[PDB]
Amino acid sequence: MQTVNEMLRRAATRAPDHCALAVPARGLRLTHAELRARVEAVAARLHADGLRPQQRVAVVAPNSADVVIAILALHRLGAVPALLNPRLKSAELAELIKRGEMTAAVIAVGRQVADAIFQSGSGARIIFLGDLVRDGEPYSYGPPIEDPQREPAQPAFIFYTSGTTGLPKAAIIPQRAAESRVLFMSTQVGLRHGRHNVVLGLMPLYHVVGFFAVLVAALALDGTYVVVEEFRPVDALQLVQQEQVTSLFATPTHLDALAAAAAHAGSSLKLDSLRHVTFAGATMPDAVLETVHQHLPGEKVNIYGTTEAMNSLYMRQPKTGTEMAPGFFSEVRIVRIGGGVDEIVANGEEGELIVAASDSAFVGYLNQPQATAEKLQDGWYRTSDVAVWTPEGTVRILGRVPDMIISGGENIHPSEIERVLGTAPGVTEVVVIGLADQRWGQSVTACVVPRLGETLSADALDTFCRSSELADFKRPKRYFILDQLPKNALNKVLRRQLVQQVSS
Amino acid sequence: MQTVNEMLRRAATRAPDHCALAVPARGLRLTHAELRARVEAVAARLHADGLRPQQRVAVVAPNSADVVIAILALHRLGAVPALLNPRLKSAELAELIKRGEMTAAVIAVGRQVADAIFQSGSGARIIFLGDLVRDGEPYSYGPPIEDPQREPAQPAFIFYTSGTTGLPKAAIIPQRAAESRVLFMSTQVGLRHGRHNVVLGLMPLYHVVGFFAVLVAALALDGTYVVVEEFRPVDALQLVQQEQVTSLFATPTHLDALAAAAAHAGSSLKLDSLRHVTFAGATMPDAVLETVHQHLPGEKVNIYGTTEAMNSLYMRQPKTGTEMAPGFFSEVRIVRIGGGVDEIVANGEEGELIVAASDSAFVGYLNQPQATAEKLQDGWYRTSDVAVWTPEGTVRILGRVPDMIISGGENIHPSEIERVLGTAPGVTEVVVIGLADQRWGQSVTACVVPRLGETLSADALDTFCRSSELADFKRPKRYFILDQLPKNALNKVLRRQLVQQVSS
Ligand SMILES: O=C(O)c1ccc(Cl)cc1
Ligand SMILES: O=C(O)c1ccc(Cl)cc1
Repeated sequence: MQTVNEMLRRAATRAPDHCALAVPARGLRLTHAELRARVEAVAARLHADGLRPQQRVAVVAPNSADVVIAILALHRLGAVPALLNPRLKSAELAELIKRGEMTAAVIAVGRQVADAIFQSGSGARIIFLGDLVRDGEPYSYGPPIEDPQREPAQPAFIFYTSGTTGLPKAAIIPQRAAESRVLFMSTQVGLRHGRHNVVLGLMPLYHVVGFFAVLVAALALDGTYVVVEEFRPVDALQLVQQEQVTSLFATPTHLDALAAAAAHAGSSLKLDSLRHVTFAGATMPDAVLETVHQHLPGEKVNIYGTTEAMNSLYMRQPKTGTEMAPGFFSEVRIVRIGGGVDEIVANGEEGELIVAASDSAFVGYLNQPQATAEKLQDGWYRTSDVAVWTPEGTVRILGRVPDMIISGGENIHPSEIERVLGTAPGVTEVVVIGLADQRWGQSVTACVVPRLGETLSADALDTFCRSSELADFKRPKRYFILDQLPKNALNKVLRRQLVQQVSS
Repeated sequence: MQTVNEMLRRAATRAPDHCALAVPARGLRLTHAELRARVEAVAARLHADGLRPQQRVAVVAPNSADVVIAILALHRLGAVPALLNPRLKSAELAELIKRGEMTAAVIAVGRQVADAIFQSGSGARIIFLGDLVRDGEPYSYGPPIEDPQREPAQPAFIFYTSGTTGLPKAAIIPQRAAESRVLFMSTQVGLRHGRHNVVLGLMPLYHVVGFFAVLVAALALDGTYVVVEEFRPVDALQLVQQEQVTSLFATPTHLDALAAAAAHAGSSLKLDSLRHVTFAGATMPDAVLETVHQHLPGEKVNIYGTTEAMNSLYMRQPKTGTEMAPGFFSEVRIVRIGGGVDEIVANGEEGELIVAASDSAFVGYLNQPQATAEKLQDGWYRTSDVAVWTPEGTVRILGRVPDMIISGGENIHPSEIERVLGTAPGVTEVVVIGLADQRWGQSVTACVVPRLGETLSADALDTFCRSSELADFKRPKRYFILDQLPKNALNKVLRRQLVQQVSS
């Protein structure tokens, strides 16, 4: 295998004096040889404080040069970084660090997060990020340390994933998973080795795409990673010109902003250097996509993946954000929902997407054997996504199994109804849920938020739906117009709490 | 890891009804699902005849659909194919099959080769290729067989390499080596996954490039491999148009022919679909390269590699065939000649190119522990090539360590002098060797073959050399004009026998 550290170490030998990491707003520039030395120093400093291999260290920080240095330093040492979204609630972050028996936690949030975990009964050395490294410049003591032996199945990094239940599950990513979690950006997306590679880091480092597909890939290809502490669409496009960005990987939301900005700021900004615009577009509306083809340069590549298996499907120059086909490393099936992994659907029926659990796959959820059992079955990973095989021989992602509504025999996907109702005039936000019914089985219900100052009516929305493409059985039976939808801290609809709020 | 079989098996699930293998002259077309079934049938047939995993089977055949089927069948079974050049002498092929204690040998050469090995005292079941599979159509009996467990360090394939000594050494290629032996065609050369991939198979299957970089890559990327039984330049260009070839990998000699043909047959042939023209150009003269840029389409990529480690250096759009830089998977050093692996040269001095021995590296030479010891040292593979670091921070390949001449302090590379003298009028072939001298140390000597009917003189060639770029000390001290140069069967100059022939 080739580990993260080993990928970066090799790169460092090939391109020691080439720009590795840049914060152009902060004026910070680090070469491959320079970054490595800082990684080596922070590692040996963390080791001098008694940190050992296989020990789990939580990392809670927004994107920065220093957090990259820290995460890679922790990895070079032998420790296992557990990367956590800083936008999570203080109590949630504290519980997950307790849950995971972490040795220490590297933090660059407020003092309230530090207090919360300090008084949670955890046993985790609070390490402030600025104590370890600040503005690329590390605080370092002790001699150069040893590079420990790494085994393929051995834990390397921990990333968190939002299950149906409650608290995020901690997916353990083995050493051998790094290569294919990087190289799909080459085989699917078309990146190649070379110092031409300039990669805009719009994706958070706590997410696997942000880490493997963007940071590590950028470095492993002997290119440069452009740090972004905070996203702003016109600023991001300026960095594209100013830094000669070759590829960007971003969410549907960023790309909506970025393409709209690429309209207001037209041929003022030169975006020619950008050759790859990549995204997870399963939940990207057809309008945003159309906007992206019209107004943004470079090859557009839609990417389907999960924290647990990384990349499973893709599409070059996509006409629709839902339909994709498996690429290199991947093997996929669609099976009857709730059935065994060998129960392939009638090739027109709907079922759960499962993907082979090989090199890139996680080795389980930390301290959650039951959840692991529901997800890793007989060499397959269960996505929990509903899909169908199309006439063109491709896979169309319909929605999540837990979000699926069934109203009297016919399966119904709220994401479809949400896209239609979201185009209705005066609608700013819509979630469709199924209320319990003992006649239809489940009654499809729309919960709709009006635009500022506007009023909606159940009648007008029904009339709108009746004009749309929706088959009769899919039309909502009931509407609730709401001031707001209850959402967690980060930052999605609670389809359990809403259903309860809809009753009493 | 991801083995050859496992790469091809996965591809088969992703693109079962897509064209996998084509012999357009013979009208033969095989899809991924179809090829796999034939691979499965020939495997189970070979197993029904008592062949077991880890058993070594020699394969001696020119390129064909059937030999691809056979090699992959043998691999799917668990056996270890030992791929041997059919142009080798009967006695040499027989000795190497004895040397390697092969269980059986799959042959599609004359009866003389079959007789030779039959009466060599080997113990190897002579299997004619047409007994196993003919025109894609297999001869099959027995039930479907088991897929055996494969370990990373375990032997998978054996390829032969021409050492300095005599008989070709048998390099053992481990299971874990296949991925990076394929994926460098993505990271360095820029191939991506997709059914657009149409790959012209001009490289012999007995060579690692021909096998991993061309055949396996073509299939593993869900593309098509275009079989060629016999190379002809105008015919090869026709297949480029007719089959919409996206990439070709070929020798300097093919590319000389192909580009010259691309002149005589001009805009008659559409070569637009061709996007990658790849080659090992270390020994490609500057004229052929110039010709290749002027007259052939697609991105030109120079590739340096060895049977033992696969890809170690490369160059996009090369201006010179000698200068290259390491890509993904690779780590390289230049060390003092004959010294330890940690003896880096003064970054302007000449030394031996060594490359890190990692995943892609061979695990030794079969039944040759001494040779293995000279080549795998402390985690590095010794190329036996002399190189220097250039001002631009790249590696310039100068020539082979065994071919190096030293004439009174100054190191001299016969390949340089050969390129100059090869441009001299009336020269059809030139080899420069160093004769033993106890005053200069070694005396540089040119052995030169005149063009048909032409006469050369030592004086005229000396005058030509004196007009050229050659520094005074590099000029040959003596000339031997010869009717022919003694060459082995396949098909290179014997720098030991010539030196002897030059004396008495
Ligand atoms: O979590 C995701 O959405 C995700 C994870 C991995 C990939 Cl490659 C793409 C998307
Ligand atoms: O043997 C060779 O010349 C050779 C082997 C491997 C590569 Cl990638 C390139 C060239």
